[PDB]
Amino acid sequence: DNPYERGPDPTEDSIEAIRGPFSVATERVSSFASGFGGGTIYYPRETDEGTFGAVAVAPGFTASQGSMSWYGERVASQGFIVFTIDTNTRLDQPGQRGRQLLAALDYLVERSDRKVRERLDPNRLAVMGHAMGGGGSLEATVMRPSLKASIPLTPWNLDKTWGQVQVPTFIIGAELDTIAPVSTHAKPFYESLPSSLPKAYMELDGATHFAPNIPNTTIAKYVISWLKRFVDEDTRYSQFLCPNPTDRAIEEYRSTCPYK
Ligand SMILES: [Ca+2]
Ligand SMILES: [Ca+2]
Ligand SMILES: [Ca+2]
Repeated sequence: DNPYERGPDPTEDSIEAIRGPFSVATERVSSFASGFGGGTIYYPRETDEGTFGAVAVAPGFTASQGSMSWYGERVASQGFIVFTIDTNTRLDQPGQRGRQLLAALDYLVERSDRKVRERLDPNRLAVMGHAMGGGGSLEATVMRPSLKASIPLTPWNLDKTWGQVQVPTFIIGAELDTIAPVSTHAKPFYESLPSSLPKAYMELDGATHFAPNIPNTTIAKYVISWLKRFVDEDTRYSQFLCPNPTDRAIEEYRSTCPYK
């Protein structure tokens, strides 16, 4: 058996749910934390199924953790520790955001409150972020190839080459994005990721740049599935990723299914 499986067997409704099987508590981390601007940790309360993997979540240029706060309970309740962080400054660039995502994960492993630490599997970590924070998700995987998953949301980065990434990466784009256009950011990132890498591109039909800051069942259900598959190695969730999703909200989905 897979020792990392958590919660009951999934359905399309269970990954679409506003609330998963686990109840959620929070721990606040002040900006005096080393290497990033603090944040909020969301974690599952029930301990009887074992420890959980974690994902650090970055906001974009000009923004703060509040723009990302809806991922907190919705994703943690599925069986994850979720760390929505603030950056050192609102003007930090993607490389900097990448370093701060890693500093946030290292805080979780090394210095977080006992309540979080006792629930955390330090071996199974992921990154996610919006816009320049999504560019930071990419940056982080080059900086630390041992990460289990990466989800750049409407990502922004001047660096278009990602041929060395080894971390399973799920890029979500917004069709009508004028700030980080899919034509000049999301799509060239996806095309540059190795063809041998477990990866997926999902473009949201008619969506604007700020769609990742607005609760979105299409985003949520496949974010949860991606994290389950790669942070937990949970092949119960392969069914939602392969074959490719056909939801009406999706303008395009491409992938490197199967994920062996
Ligand atoms: Ca700090
Ligand atoms: Ca590069
Ligand atoms: Ca369209």
